[PDB]
Amino acid sequence: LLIRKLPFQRLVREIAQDFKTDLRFQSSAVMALQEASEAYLVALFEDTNLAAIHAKRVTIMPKDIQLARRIRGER
Amino acid sequence: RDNIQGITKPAIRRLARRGGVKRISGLIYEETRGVLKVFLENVIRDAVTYTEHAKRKTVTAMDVVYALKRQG
Amino acid sequence: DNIQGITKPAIRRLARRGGVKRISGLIYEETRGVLKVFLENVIRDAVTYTEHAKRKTVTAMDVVYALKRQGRTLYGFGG
Amino acid sequence: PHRYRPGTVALREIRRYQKSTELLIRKLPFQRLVREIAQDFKTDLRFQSSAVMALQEASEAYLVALFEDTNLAAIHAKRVTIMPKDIQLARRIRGERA
Amino acid sequence: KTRKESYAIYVYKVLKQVHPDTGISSKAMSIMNSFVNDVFERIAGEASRLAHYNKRSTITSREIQTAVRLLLPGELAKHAVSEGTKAVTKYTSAK
Amino acid sequence: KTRSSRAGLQFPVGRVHRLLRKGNYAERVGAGAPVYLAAVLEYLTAEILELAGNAARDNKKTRIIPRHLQLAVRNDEELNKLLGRVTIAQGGVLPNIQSVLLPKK
DNA sequence: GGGAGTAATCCCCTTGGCGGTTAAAACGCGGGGGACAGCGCGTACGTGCGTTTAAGCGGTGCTAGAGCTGTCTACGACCAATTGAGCGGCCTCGGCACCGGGATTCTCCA
DNA sequence: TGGAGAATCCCGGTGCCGAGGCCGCTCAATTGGTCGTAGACAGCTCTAGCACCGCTTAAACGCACGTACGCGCTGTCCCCCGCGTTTTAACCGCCAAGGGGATTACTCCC
Repeated sequence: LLIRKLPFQRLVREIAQDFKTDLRFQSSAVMALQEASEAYLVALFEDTNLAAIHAKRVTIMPKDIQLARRIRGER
Repeated sequence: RDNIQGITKPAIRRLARRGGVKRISGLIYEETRGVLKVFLENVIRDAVTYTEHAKRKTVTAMDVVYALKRQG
Repeated sequence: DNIQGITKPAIRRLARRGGVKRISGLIYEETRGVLKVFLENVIRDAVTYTEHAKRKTVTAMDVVYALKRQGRTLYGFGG
Repeated sequence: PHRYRPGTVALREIRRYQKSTELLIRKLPFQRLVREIAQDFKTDLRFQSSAVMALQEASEAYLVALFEDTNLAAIHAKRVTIMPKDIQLARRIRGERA
Repeated sequence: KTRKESYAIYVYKVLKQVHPDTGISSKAMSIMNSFVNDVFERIAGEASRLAHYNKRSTITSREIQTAVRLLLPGELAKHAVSEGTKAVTKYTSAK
Repeated sequence: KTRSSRAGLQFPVGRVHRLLRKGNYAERVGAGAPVYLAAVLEYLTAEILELAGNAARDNKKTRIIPRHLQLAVRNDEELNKLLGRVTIAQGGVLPNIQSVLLPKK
């Protein structure tokens, strides 16, 4: 795994405390969340790399991020 | 509070190098933190309401895989 | 082949509806190719469902099902 | 002789076909095309008219969305014309082509 | 002629309940009918999935509430939940 | 007498209950479930017909055309989120020309 | 004495063809503005090294809450009567498409 | 720069066809009752989730520094747009053969 486990679990408890208080989690659930998030960011970075190579450049830019999300279908 | 700084710059660099990215600009990090926050908001809402249907107080892995199958 | 009936000004009108100003001369062949691929997939699904339903003529409701299976649902034809 | 600068007719045509709603591809060439494709899978199949109209509506919607994505990819590379590599990029980001 | 079931008179009644001085065409009628059928099918399928996941054999109002909260976004989901619970309370409390 | 008037709704409840039993969604079906589903369908119909009526008034017409439904769903954010993957027959597209395409003289 | 095989048909829609004709695709050519290649520069990014910090591993302690079993009671399946909402056929008149003339409003360039 | 000029909105008249009310049937929603079992609720067990502490050491932070390339400018040439003119097939309207599932009569058998 690339992202450290403990800051990721602090992040998921922080982002889930706004939806229901006094919530608990299973360890398999946060492992699945970390795996899904890493797969999502790997696929996103691959698509923004193709967007950057289309623009005759080797360094990726934030405009590549919005191009990949907009052509992908997200908002 | 402000736990989005735990997704650090070298971890983002490893995630970019896994996808084959050679060079990284300095404004990439604040955008990829935002897209990670948006994705986690969209999954954890479905996980919370799947837990709330079962009258439970623990988010199980089955709720997580159901929430991920909702998005595809 | 009847793919040449999808002519140059039709593709031009389709591009001008999308907000495209200037068009290169090699857009048209790739547009015909992707249209043929899309039509082949949809007609394959439609013929599959009208064969499993055991009639000799395919209808509009069958192709509404066909576009529904690809996540491309269409409103306004009895669906 | 009066002659417009090259681009005014383009925006006029863009506004005119963004206001309208009438179908752009003609009816009978699309009918010939759908018969020619459908005779390859199974033989002696017949068509309702509403199925042909539904196929026309689907084709119009898919090609308009594809041209919008192609236009965004063309503007991203500091260009105004659209090229086939923009189309390949647009289909590869959507995931239609492996 | 055979009998065909539609939602045409009901959406016409709702349209006159909302805007009294507006008509509607046949193509728009077909679009609204297909819209109601598709949303009904989606909510019914999601409620069936919630029924199967918790090992239950009955679809109740709680399953429809959870399917509405899953499928609808934003304030529209909250307003639809409020209208549905008001209708259920009015139906149950009636004589 | 009828259950739609008891619920105080306009959409039918018995028809929804029959469509729920016919679809084999579950072995059993509850009592307030078609009431809830009819209320939700009526409410979604209410906003889509509101926005279609406002578009039809703005276009100086007295009848709803598919173009007004297209313009109604593509300017509201939540309805465009809900109907993102759905296409409307005889609808057209929104007027949108990008900023760099304008003749900057 | 009633159920069943065979044929004509009244439609219902589909496919093929035949003539006119007319909008409309197709071909051609000037030329202008945009795609593409090359170069200069200066700043922002990768690499290296000291250094700090917090993740990870282990270990213990405690308890909320998942998970399973028992009992029963309210609630939904289901059947006969029945009757009012909801389907289909019919008729009409107003809203909207369209033609035509006119005033208004972008666009080019001297 | 303002007039020419071509496109575009606006207003009035025509007409035509489908949106929408009305009548009549009919069949599925509603009432009432019976019966079997699905899950509501309590209670018990005991797993695993959370809190806290301490040590170690790889990971990250911050800064110096070289230099690679992103971006702006300039030049070239070429290829697609605007418009005029020629050919062509979509379209409309009609006509006819015919596949096809339900609608009748005509006739036969246990």
